[PDB]
Amino acid sequence: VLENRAAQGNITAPGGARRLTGDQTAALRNSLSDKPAKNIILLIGDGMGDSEITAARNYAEGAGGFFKGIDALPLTGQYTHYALNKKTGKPDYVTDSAASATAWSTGVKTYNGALGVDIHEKDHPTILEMAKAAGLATGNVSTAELQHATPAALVAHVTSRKCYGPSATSQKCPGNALEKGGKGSITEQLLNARADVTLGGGAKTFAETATAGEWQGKTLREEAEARGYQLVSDAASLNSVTEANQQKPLLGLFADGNMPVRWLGPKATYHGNIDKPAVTCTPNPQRNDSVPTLAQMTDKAIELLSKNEKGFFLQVEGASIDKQNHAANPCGQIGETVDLDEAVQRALEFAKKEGNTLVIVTADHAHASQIVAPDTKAPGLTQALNTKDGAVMVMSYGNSEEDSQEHTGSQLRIAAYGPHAANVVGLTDQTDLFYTMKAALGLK
Amino acid sequence: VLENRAAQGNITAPGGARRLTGDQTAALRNSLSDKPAKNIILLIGDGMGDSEITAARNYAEGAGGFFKGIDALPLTGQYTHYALNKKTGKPDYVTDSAASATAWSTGVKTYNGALGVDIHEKDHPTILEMAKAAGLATGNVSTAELQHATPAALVAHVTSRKCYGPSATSQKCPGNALEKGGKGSITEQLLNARADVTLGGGAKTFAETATAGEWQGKTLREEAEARGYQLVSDAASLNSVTEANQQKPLLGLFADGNMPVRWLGPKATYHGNIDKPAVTCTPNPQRNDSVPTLAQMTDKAIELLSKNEKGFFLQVEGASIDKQNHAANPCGQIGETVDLDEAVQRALEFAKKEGNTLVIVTADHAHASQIVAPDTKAPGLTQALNTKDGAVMVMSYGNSEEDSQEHTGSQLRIAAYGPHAANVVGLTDQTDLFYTMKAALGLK
Ligand SMILES: [Zn+2]
Ligand SMILES: [Zn+2]
Ligand SMILES: [Zn+2]
Ligand SMILES: [Zn+2]
Ligand SMILES: [Zn+2]
Ligand SMILES: [Zn+2]
Repeated sequence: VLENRAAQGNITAPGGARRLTGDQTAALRNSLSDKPAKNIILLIGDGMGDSEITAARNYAEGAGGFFKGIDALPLTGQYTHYALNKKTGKPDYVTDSAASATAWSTGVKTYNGALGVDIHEKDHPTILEMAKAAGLATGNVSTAELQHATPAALVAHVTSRKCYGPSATSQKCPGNALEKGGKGSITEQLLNARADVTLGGGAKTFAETATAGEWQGKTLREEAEARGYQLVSDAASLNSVTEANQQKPLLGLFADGNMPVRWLGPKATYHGNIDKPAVTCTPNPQRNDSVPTLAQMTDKAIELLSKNEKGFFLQVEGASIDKQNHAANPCGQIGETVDLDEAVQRALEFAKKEGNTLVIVTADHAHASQIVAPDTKAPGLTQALNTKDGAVMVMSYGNSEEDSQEHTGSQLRIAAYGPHAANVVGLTDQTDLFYTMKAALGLK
Repeated sequence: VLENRAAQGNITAPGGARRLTGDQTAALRNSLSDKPAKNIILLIGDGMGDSEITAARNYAEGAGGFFKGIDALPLTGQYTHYALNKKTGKPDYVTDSAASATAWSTGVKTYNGALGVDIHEKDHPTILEMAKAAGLATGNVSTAELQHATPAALVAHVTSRKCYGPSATSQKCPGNALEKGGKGSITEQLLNARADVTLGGGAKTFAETATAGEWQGKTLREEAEARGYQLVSDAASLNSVTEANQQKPLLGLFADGNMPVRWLGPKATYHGNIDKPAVTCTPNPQRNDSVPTLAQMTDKAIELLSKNEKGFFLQVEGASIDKQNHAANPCGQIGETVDLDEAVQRALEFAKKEGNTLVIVTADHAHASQIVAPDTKAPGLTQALNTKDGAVMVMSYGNSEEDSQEHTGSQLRIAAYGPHAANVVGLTDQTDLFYTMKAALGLK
């Protein structure tokens, strides 16, 4: 249906602000397919609700603008993502990164903090696992440290998202502690899952020594190398990769912790929309040209995984949308949503040429950021920005007196393109997503 | 495809949180129609963003619940609603009730405070006016005072939403003051528009005397009578009406200002989620049993209007969702969202039976309210509630240090059922809505 949702002309004139060219009915009808998908790409913007897409479009593309990727997905709906209270099993209206990530990769709700386990601490398999078993190639890319909840919730079953490596699993997930007869720390289970392509950051946890098993004394990196993993650390090496399979999986660790953000801008402040000058985001001088971009990572991955005839399952995550949104930093937060949009375009481009791919773009939960009037005297942290329209936009963060703005529970946008995309429409639940992908791929 | 979007069973168990029974593809495909709507019902929730639909579902139906009306609409998407700066013609990221209401009834963007006029102050015809011209019956119901921006924007073209009656038009819209050769105040233009069914509050402005014209010296109420209008002021009278047409138009004034809210509850407070006990909303003891409910007014309207063989156009508004959201009062807000759902149900029930009706449910813009974690130490106004899950939900309002919480610019939900509904899917603009309706009805 869509392709061009930018305003038609002069937004001050009748029908100049319109985004529709004509009637969607027929076109939408010719976008609805129930034939099985061969591949699947799920782009997740951590903490990217509707208020985040809007504020990024307004700034990067202007009010009547249109994201060539994020907004170009025809089928749309809103979905629920509430977590559960571990004890009572009552809903916890505001999920975290882990409970939410677990819900779409597992199909079962859980308490906040849990990775790959229901409230009974019982393990369920992720869609990446079911994928690998069926023969498909699997990929996991993100801009966050690979041990972070979102990329991790596909390759690890643990009791606390804080169990990154050996050192922390023995203390917080004693039962998963390798020594204590457990599957191991997040990193260790990641290394076990052995998805074909895995790119992101978090190289520091791989500096830890395994406490038990066949590779004790050896750091996790050494273990990885020992186990047949190709390890790349920058744009160049990643580009040099010619193949990624079970015999030669790819592992890219491009940062100690999280990969750097693209734009730099001052942190929002109290009465900053009034006491302070409007700001304009400038590129981040810290981020080197050696650190790949989410779109480059997303691109290489599709290239390596597309060689598998059975198909592939890929999950991409723009992580720092969340982190900057926590930090109350409009610029880092917007640069990150733009960055994801590029990744989404690379996906959409392939999905279109191929024809049997199903692309889904959504978020794990809503977040703090709100778009308010220029003259707003708000209690939280505000900041004025110079959008592309030449107008000023004021963003507000007013849900935490703490040094971190919190997520929120508002239902949010879920959009998709491809085979079985109709299952994204209307109201649904984060967990239906698991079942939508399992069935589109034809999994068991 | 819809009908039942409630969690299938046990949310703690795999697939129990799912809302989807099966594959939507075909059901959705058999919902896509481009045949002309014979009628149209537009339900508007003032300030009802996604974060508002959620907090009211969580509380009234529980996090795994589903609004029988608001959530039972198959085709969904998000739409923008930015206003325009009057001077520069640049986008104003956060609209108001008027700029927004003008955009969907007229199809052109405008500055904030404007009803039926573009930024040049030029008048444009509304969809109610274009409907009356074509022979269709017209109705405009709302729980706010009829002079309020949303119901007014369909029958009045003015330069400031503040020009309610003769007295303030001479002041703020002197070029609209009847005396100075203008079309008149909002109330006066409403009395001229003469839609078949008009129900709501704002009976106090009808106590004003006309300054010029045929009926000067008389109250606007008296004029309404003189002009052949049926005046009903309570449910008993409303129920008693048997017909409403151009010869016998209906005018229901159920309150001096706004109709009373349905539920009572304490106003959110600073640190209210921690210094205070969770609250439970109670019905409003003040609301007389004689004041109709939005669903009752929506019901009688559809009854009288559906008698026209050409068809009808009806706009229904759940007004106080916005006002309570401004007031930082979760209970009034939610009761009002619940109030509208019942109206939506009445709408869908008719639409489904008839078969040629298009029902659209949305909001004019986003608002302040946020759902936050229960232990949230927020800088604004918080308040903890006892939901239906027996769980506690914390709501925050942190965008204004003033005594009024502000709207927000986040794109929000637009959902529809019926002929031409596919045009609601994807990203669109508030103004596109105008063209979709105009097209659906076959208006010139
Ligand atoms: Zn998250
Ligand atoms: Zn994340
Ligand atoms: Zn977060
Ligand atoms: Zn409004
Ligand atoms: Zn209103
Ligand atoms: Zn308002």
